[PDB]
Amino acid sequence: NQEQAIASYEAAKEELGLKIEQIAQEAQPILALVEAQDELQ
Amino acid sequence: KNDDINREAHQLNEIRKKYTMRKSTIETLREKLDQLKREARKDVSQKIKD
Amino acid sequence: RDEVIKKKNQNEYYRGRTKKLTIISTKEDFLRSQEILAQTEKSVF
Amino acid sequence: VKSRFEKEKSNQAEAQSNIDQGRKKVDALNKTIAHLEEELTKEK
Amino acid sequence: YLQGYTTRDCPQAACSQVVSMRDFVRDPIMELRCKIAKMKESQEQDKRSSQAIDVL
Repeated sequence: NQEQAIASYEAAKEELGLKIEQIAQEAQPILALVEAQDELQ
Repeated sequence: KNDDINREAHQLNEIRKKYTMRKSTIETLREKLDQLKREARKDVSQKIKD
Repeated sequence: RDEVIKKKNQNEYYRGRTKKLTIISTKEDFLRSQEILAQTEKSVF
Repeated sequence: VKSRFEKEKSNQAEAQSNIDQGRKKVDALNKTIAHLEEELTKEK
Repeated sequence: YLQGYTTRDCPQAACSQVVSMRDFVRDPIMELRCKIAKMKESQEQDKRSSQAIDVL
């Protein structure tokens, strides 16, 4: 039973890690800061 | 007669070992898992206060 | 603020000490032995 | 989006903690099953 | 409480102040109080929930 649990843990964590890598790659942008700077100057 | 009584003895011995098997279930799953979960907490007030 | 977000995530180690966690086996193992106690003797052997 | 990624990484940490707990349980049960295999031979 | 009408009385008990949405502004103090209370409750609940699972 514990070996089955370990295998399930491994598969789930691999899937989660792939999704998290994708989301981290999706975490680029940071907005109104540039517009505020331009309007100020 | 001897063979019949021996077969009965073997059946009851297997029964007793099934009982011992359930006792082992008690010892590990009932207690060792209980101890592991109880100590795994480490009183989370530890990491929380960290 | 960034560490604020991180530490909020660490409070969500709520699942960290909550979801991961004792007696389910303990309650049932008693029933396993209690049922098997009536099942079972070395003196007879 | 970075906050969401950090939340996902926290989920990853929880999954890794579950993996480690499973590993500890697997090792302990391997030790106990080896012990009971040894005992069964001790106890035609 | 102010829905459906331009201005209505203060929802708190024993208060007759006629108020509207513009009359209400963000309260940093209440956010601070509720935030602190909820975080204390969350710490208590995480400890209680963990032991609440240890029971089963």
